[PDB]
Amino acid sequence: DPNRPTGAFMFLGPTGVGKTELAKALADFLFDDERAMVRIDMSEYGEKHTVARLIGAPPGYVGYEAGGQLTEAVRRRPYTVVLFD
Amino acid sequence: QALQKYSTDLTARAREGKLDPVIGRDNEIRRVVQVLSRRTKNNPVLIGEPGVGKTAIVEGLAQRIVAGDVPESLRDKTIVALDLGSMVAGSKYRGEFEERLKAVLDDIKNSAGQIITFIDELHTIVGAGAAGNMIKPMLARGELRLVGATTLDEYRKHIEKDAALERRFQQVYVGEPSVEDTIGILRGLKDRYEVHHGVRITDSALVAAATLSDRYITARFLPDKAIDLVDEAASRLRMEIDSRPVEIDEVERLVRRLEIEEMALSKEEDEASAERLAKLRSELADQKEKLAELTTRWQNEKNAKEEVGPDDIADVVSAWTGIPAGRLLEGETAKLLRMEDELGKRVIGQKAAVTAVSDAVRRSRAGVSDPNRPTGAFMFLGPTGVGKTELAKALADFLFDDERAMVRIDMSEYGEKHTVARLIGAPPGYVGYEAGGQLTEAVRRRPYTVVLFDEIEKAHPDVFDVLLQVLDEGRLTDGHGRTVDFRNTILILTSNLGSGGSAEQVLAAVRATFKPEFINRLDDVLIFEGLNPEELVRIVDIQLAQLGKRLAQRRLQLQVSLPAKRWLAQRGFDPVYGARPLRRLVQQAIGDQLAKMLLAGQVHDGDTVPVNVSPDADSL
Amino acid sequence: VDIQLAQLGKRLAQRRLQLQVSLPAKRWLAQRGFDPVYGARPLRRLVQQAIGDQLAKMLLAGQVHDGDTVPVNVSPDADSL
Amino acid sequence: RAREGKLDPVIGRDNEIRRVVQVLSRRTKNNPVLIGEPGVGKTAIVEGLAQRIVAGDVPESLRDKTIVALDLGSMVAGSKYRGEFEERLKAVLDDIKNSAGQIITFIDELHTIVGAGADAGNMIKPMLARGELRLVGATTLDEYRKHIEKDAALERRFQQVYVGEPSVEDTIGILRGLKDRYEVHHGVRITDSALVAAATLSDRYITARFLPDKAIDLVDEAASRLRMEIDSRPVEIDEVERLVRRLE
Amino acid sequence: EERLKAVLDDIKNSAGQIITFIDELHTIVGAGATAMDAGNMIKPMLARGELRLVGATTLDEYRKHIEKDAALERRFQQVYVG
Ligand SMILES: Nc1ncnc2c1ncn2[C@@H]1O[C@H](COP(=O)(O)OP(=O)(O)OP(O)(O)=S)[C@@H](O)[C@H]1O
Ligand SMILES: Nc1ncnc2c1ncn2[C@@H]1O[C@H](COP(=O)(O)OP(=O)(O)OP(O)(O)=S)[C@@H](O)[C@H]1O
Ligand SMILES: Nc1ncnc2c1ncn2[C@@H]1O[C@H](COP(=O)(O)OP(=O)(O)OP(O)(O)=S)[C@@H](O)[C@H]1O
Ligand SMILES: Nc1ncnc2c1ncn2[C@@H]1O[C@H](COP(=O)(O)OP(=O)(O)OP(O)(O)=S)[C@@H](O)[C@H]1O
Repeated sequence: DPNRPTGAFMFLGPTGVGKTELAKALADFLFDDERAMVRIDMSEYGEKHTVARLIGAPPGYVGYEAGGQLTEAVRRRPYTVVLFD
Repeated sequence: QALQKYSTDLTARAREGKLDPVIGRDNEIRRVVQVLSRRTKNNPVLIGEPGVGKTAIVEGLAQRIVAGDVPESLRDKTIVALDLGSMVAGSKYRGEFEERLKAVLDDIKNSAGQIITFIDELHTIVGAGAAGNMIKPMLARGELRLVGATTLDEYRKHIEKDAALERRFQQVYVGEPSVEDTIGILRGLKDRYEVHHGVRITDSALVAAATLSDRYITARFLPDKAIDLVDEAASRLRMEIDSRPVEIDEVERLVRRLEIEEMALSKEEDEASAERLAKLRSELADQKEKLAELTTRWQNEKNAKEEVGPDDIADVVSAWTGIPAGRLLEGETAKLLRMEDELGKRVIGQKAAVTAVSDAVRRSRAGVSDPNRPTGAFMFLGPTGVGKTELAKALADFLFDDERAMVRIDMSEYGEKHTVARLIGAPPGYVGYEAGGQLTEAVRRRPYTVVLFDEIEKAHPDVFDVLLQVLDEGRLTDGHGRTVDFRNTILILTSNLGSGGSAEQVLAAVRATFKPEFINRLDDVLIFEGLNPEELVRIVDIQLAQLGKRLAQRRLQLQVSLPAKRWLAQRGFDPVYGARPLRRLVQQAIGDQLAKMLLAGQVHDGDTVPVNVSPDADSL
Repeated sequence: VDIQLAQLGKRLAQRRLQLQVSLPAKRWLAQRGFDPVYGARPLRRLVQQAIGDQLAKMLLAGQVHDGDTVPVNVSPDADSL
Repeated sequence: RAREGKLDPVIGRDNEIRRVVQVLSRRTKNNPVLIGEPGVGKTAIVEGLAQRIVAGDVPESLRDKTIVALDLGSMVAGSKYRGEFEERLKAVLDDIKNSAGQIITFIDELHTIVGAGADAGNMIKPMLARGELRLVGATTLDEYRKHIEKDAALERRFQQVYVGEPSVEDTIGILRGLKDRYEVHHGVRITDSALVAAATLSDRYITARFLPDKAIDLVDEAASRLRMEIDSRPVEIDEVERLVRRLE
Repeated sequence: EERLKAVLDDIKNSAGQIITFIDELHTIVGAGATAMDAGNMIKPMLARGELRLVGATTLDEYRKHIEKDAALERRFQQVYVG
């Protein structure tokens, strides 16, 4: 489908099985360096007002030129895999 | 002539070999060229994070044109580089800056297709008026070539706000090279630093200065975060091959200073300092000995280095960043084998935990532990007052020689969700934003410290999920977006879980209070035992020595009897409160009588009071 | 276990100290850390604690200097280098 | 200033000064920046290096070089017109480059270099990365990450030098060296048993401030008070008289 | 900055006589803003003790305005008035 991510799905299960090594292995053979994966952790986003952490803050506030954290990585060079820890 | 006046040539500089070799990066140079020789929109702009090489690419294009390695319509172009600073200077009248810009633009127009205007820090054109906008008409006519270079974020901070401009440029992405390409660039740049100084540079050095500045300095980018080590090691070696090498230039300046001290301290008409002089002489002599020995060894080496080897780079990586990554110069390897007996001078028993704490330090000095994970992170737990916080302070002193130099946070205050922003900073645009985090901003600089979380189970089980990505991955991101790395710290968690069960209750309570994916990340989860009646005499003498050192500021050293020590280690023992009862007993028994005897005269300074056993109390 | 040992060799190939592990050794390892409640991380923990501990004990006590290859073998309980 | 003997003796801190030297004497990007908490001694290091040059302990690449103390405040003094400040700074930069490296510009409180604009403190960015002007700067630890680290294009041209605070044993020596400069200004004498106490005592009572600075104040205040007592009557004979002349 | 430099120069030209006195000196921090430049031009002269500057501020506008500037608090000695 041309209007949807090229793939978006979830795996889950017990710990120490490989549900992270699998994503790392995937990012390693498409970009040839494992550093080229966007990895954000959803354990720091336990508050409501942390939605503006990966979106940026509105104009006229303190942290404004800093831009987002998830959007500013996919705006420039969108081809990666984004991991939602 | 205005071009002769304001800007400065670049090809003229390239012709005289004033620029450096530009090894690699041919793809981007070809891309620049094919964008530069297009029909419309012939304005490339270089975009990338600082240090990756962006002026280097224009220097390379200059070398290429001068040598003659370009396609047809790029022969003898004479790249020119503007200078807005000198353009707006002394133009204190109303129509001068725009006039000078007019003259420059006309002189660029007259040359049909030769000149290539080149602006570095392109973003500095958006202002410059009081203007700086009399360029959109020209770009609309393709008259200007305007090769430009800026960084990734000043772009959207000063240009993307003016999308009438951002249309007229084509972005070229400049990603940082890998370690191989870094080795390549260094293998070509070596020759010029070998000439500036007078030293030799092995190839193992050009390998290390890239593979090392990639694991440690995680804040800059490859092509220069790897050159700076070499350019420092060269200068250090030059200094050494000149007047006396270092490690003699320290003991000389130290022996001299100790001498200047002792030859003016002796003439103190006092008795208090008479014991502060009976040690200065001792250490001055013990260092004179070492200076003599080393200066003699210098003769053996001179009769029986001259290039920056592979470990001078490591010495620079250690002087920077504080992290010790050296070669274990034969004096440390003795400390690393006496580690256990040196800790045992401050902690007693719990050897099953001492062996585990210590083994994870030699395991990283020998370069055997995993390079992307903390240096070792494990949790202590056991009954109260047993040693499980004294051990962390004894370990943080064996490594830095000052107990106060560990980052320590008390987890008995992080009792709610929102108190996580206490150690991570605040999200963008809020009250405390210029202050950053509290755990972060002390491990973002000097990342060799030791992290201590007391009473981890007193927290709220959502602080536990920051340490998830702290452990077993070694990094976390504060509010500002920066990513600090914990790949060299030693995390330590203390607790008091169970405290009543032999060995099953503690594990059951741990499994009930923590997550499996949290107990699975740590190294061994040690258990402390609990002191035995035998193991308290070795604490009694410790406490008495400490107290004597305290009341040694008035020369009032005690003189304790062996029956006294045995009574003292038999009275306070109860096996439910650990070893604090012993301290309170020492106070209540000795210090009270001593303080009542001290301020009631009769124990004036310079005295040595003995203590001895009376039937129940112990009289002085 | 094979992937772990290969990565470990590639790591301590920076001092040219290639290793030599036996099939009974790899079987002893793959049998030791298996418990089906934590997954595979206990394997990395055991690898470190059982090999790297001894190796780093010796490496700074001389006798295992660069350019060398030390073999491992199963002993009754541990596996001596 | 260091030639005429106008600077205080600098003691210890060998490693910091040797690293300042071996950074200040490289091919490109030869400009250090001292960093660390306020009070631990960061202008003391530059003054020590200057006295060291005047004496001649420095290597050949630095023998006979003068250190000039740039003053950014006195440059924006009168510059109300649209280009005068840029003209001034350009003349200064051209004159620095006109010499052959016989000058080492030293900017104190360099976090103030970001402004001056209204495109300022930015025309220095080319000459920095080439090593023309040798810059020695020193700002505290937390205005760095507030004004400089926000501008990763400019903080790339700086090599950080961390300056940790000394210990009690070292502070004792620093005081042993500095005593004879207060012994003169105040007409008094200072006892070594007091120099040890002003450093052991000011390490468990005043925790809001850092080392030597929080240990030199005690010595200086004690001497000034003793001189006051020397001139007039002693204390506890002065207040008893002041309140008596009031109860009357 | 011109006026500030003039006043500082005329304080320095005197033989250490003048004893300046800034009442409620918690207003000296952001003297002239635009980018930190002004109000800390006196920071080199405080250390050498050229100008004396006895000042006085309330107890909770000293940790709301100054203590946030730990580099400048260092040059001041506190006299607690109970
Ligand atoms: N099938 C597997 N393939 C590759 N590596 C594996 C596999 N199973 C386990 N591992 C390794 O064991 C560790 C498990 O890594 P992870 O994938 O993060 O664990 P996990 O399965 O994600 O469990 P959690 O919930 O994330 S703690 C890593 O060191 C992996 O390399
Ligand atoms: N391919 C290369 N060949 C030779 N030197 C290089 C190469 N890439 C980078 N360098 C060096 O690395 C440094 C990069 O300098 P510049 O490219 O001018 O800085 P930049 O990459 O433009 O980023 P900024 O924003 O200008 S600091 C210089 O010392 C270059 O000589
Ligand atoms: N093995 C020991 N060796 C030396 N001193 C010890 C030892 N165990 C306890 N102490 C003394 O006990 C005090 C420190 O006890 P801690 O271990 O810090 O208490 P704790 O282990 O943190 O237990 P809790 O539950 O955290 S109060 C100091 O006075 C030490 O001198
Ligand atoms: N190594 C040293 N030897 C002698 N005196 C020293 C030494 N270090 C510091 N001092 C003295 O202690 C004081 C420290 O003041 P400075 O170092 O000039 O201030 P600072 O350390 O630069 O802090 P900031 O950041 O400038 S506010 C001065 O009186 C110095 O003379």
